[PDB]
Amino acid sequence: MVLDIQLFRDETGANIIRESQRRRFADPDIVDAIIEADKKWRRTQFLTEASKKLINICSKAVGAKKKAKEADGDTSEIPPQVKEAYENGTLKGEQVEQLCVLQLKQLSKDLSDQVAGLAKEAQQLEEERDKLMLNVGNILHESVPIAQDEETGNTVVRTFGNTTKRAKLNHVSIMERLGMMDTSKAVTSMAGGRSYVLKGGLVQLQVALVSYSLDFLVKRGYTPFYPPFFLNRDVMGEVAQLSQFDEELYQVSGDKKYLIATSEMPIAAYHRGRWFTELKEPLKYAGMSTCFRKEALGIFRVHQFDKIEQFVVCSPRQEESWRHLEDMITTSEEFNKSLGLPYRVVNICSGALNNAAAKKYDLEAWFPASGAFRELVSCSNCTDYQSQSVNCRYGPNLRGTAAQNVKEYCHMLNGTLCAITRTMCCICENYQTEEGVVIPDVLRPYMMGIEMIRFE
Amino acid sequence: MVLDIQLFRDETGANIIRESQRRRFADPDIVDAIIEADKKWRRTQFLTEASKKLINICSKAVGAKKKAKEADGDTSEIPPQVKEAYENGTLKGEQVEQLCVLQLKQLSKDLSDQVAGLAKEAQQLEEERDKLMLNVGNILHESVPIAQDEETGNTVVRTFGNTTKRAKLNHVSIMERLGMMDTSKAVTSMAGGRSYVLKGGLVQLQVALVSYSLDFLVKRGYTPFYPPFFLNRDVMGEVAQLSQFDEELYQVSGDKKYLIATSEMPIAAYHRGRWFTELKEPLKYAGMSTCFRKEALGIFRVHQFDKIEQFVVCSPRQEESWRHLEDMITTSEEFNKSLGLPYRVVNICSGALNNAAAKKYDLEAWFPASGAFRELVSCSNCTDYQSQSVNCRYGPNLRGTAAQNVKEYCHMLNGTLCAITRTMCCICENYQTEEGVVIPDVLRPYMMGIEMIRFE
Ligand SMILES: N[C@@H](CO)C(=O)NS(=O)(=O)OC[C@H]1O[C@@H](n2ccc(=O)[nH]c2=O)[C@H](O)[C@@H]1O
Ligand SMILES: N[C@@H](CO)C(=O)NS(=O)(=O)OC[C@H]1O[C@@H](n2ccc(=O)[nH]c2=O)[C@H](O)[C@@H]1O
Ligand code: NA
Ligand code: NA
Ligand code: NA
Ligand code: NA
Ligand code: NA
Ligand code: NA
Repeated sequence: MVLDIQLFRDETGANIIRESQRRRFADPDIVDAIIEADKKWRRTQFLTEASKKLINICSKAVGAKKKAKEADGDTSEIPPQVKEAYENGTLKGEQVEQLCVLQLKQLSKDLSDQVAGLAKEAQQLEEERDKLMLNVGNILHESVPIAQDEETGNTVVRTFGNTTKRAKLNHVSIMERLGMMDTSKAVTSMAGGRSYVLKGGLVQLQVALVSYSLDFLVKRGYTPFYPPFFLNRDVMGEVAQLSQFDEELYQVSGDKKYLIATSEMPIAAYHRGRWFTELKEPLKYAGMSTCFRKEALGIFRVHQFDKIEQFVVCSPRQEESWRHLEDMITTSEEFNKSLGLPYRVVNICSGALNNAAAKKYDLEAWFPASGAFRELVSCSNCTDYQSQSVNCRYGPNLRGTAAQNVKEYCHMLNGTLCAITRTMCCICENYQTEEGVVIPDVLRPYMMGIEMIRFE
Repeated sequence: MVLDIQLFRDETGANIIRESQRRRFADPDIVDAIIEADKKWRRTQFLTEASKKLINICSKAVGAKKKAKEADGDTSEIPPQVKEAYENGTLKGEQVEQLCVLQLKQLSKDLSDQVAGLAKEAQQLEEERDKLMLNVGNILHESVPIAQDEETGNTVVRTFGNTTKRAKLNHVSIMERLGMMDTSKAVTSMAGGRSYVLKGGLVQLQVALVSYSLDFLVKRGYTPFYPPFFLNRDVMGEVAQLSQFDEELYQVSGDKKYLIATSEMPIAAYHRGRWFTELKEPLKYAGMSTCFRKEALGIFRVHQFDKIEQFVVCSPRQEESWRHLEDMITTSEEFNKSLGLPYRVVNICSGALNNAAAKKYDLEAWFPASGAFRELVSCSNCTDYQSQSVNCRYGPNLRGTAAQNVKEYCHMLNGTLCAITRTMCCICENYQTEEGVVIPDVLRPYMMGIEMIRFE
């Protein structure tokens, strides 16, 4: 599954999607292409269901005739009118019951052949529909700025700290002068481009950030979550876009798997096929993992890095996920304030939002030596978009419930707490002195009380 | 290069290798096969050097003749005695100068062809020699127990704590009752077999162990080392046996790379092509990485796990590596004594040692509910075996040093400090109560002062 079809089949729902597509500067016609694919698919299902019923009628009629010792019949030849009728889904059981045993057996095989053919048609139509659904964005929140370009379109909502201060050395220069980061040929000749070795104080800092970040979420009611770093192709497909396979994900062999780009992928996949009847309290996870990105100076943008993630699974009702989004961006803000890092928070414009996000806040920290705001955090409300793909249902789940006009799904949200390597770059720029890098106060107990890491 | 040929060319050295092969239940005839392949290889090189000098004689003679405006000559035909002479490495420079310009040009091409043919023979002999060298074990330490079967052949060196202690639930049962470990279909259907999810308190313990282990080694003079988790095929080949590519290493694609099975792999590979004139102080690295093993209940043996590694690069002189091996197993012992885990230390028998190890100590912790000693640590002295493969030289170069006749290489050792998931399994068995798992005292400051993680 990619998206639930229910909204597309409703006139009001289809218009809500079309409007969201226009507001995202995306194609509204994708909604119409999905409805048409679904109409063709529903036709194969109608015929399959009708023909499965007629196969059971054939079997029961043969059984009745064999019991009554009725002669098997003159021929197995099916009347062309009968063939035309089951191909059009109009063949009545009363007409099937007029056939002899020989014809009922032939018809049962003919109907089974039709079902096999229709299943192949339905598979091709599901593939077409699913490909179209991948280009459908989540329904935008009403507060999303309407713009195509990030540069002009994003809205700065909040700022913190001294965002105009300048510093001498950038993170690359500082990490070089510490003697604690090696990105030379000694590393790239063994591990490929953009690979690195961290040593000494920088490793102590990395661990101090992992542990401080995890404790920071534990204190706020998140459950630590350590995932597998591998996902199979099928499962990865449910939590990643097609474009992520070609540009971002490494393939692992030795049954093909993919390395995770963030703990958001295995945490969302962990809820696949789940059904929470009620979520009086939301599910809050503190994901901890290495992240691997194909990405198709220094350690600002690398293939391998640690990240502490906020992940929330909540009720889809009473706009609760919107309250969680505000709490999650606030947590990322509080975290950066605790490190004494200046920043701004931006509300991402409609044209720049990834398909799963109904709204996204980025926290961009100030890099005083680089002289720029740089993204450290992304916090998104994915509402029920990922839940439809992984099939994570919500609501009453009782015996006797029929094909419900409205299937409810959980809401899911994800947000960076700390992308470790990039935070270390930001810390190095903001805490540099002539002697080295001052360790932010809150991190000192997490790294043996060390107050500064010195230039070599 | 697999091994340096120098020890095989020495009669005493070759006898030392043959004896070590017999004492390891390996083939001593491999030594004689290598000597023979090297004898044929030296013949190709003698002939290559002779013909290279002869090519220069051709170039100089053609040069001198054209400067003296001498005519080309009557023929390009090479006298049969000239061809026989260069094919046997007996062609004299005086016999070459007697040839005309046309013959000298023909001879230079013929000698170039012979050099190309000799290079193909030399490469095939290098491949044979290297394939044989792969079945040559490191020279055994004289204290290694002589036996084939690890089950009965290892020698118990030391024991600590109550190694007969019994406990109620095993690590799998404990981790399940905690509600903090998931190895069910919810994980295996998304990440493959032997994959897992850790939650809550067990993640806090996982981080507490990583941080305590790193500080433990920092306090003992080790430099933290965070590596790339990928290595290219060429480089991985220098730090892994061919059996490891088949049975242990995952392949990564997106040049083809391999996931590291241990930080020992990238740390050793980091010293490739290096040369240390002296190591008055050794190089000590505290490796920190996730480890990935194909392995072709619970989290005792899984594909993905964290490990803190001890890695030492030292002088090959005065058996200094042997003092380091003692310090390294003592460091692992002191670590498990600080955690209060009972164990035994074993000296691994000759037949069970991997080819790189001259000697190996395993620390096998006592699992009181499982009722067994289980390997938590391996400490190996690889002497110069890995340094020959990665070309990590030591001391003076041969040329211009009358007293230097041997190519010296650094000594390398590696030893587990803490294999995090297996240590958590051990702590769970040893620290269980009716209410949960008591946190070892040393780890409490590393996990928010938590005294116990409670059953669900
Ligand atoms: N699961 C969600 C929320 O964390 C997610 O992954 N969003 S993200 O923006 O793709 O990634 C989350 C964060 O990861 C960091 N990052 C990215 C690439 C890189 O090379 N190094 C980094 O440090 C960036 O700071 C970014 O804001
Ligand atoms: N570099 C050296 C020394 O650390 C090395 O890797 N040796 S080892 O024995 O292969 O591995 C080192 C240690 O890794 C652990 N391990 C292994 C496999 C697994 O599935 N889970 C584990 O926890 C075992 O306890 C073992 O003693
Ligand atoms: Na810069
Ligand atoms: Na982002
Ligand atoms: Na005892
Ligand atoms: Na057991
Ligand atoms: Na071992
Ligand atoms: Na010499």
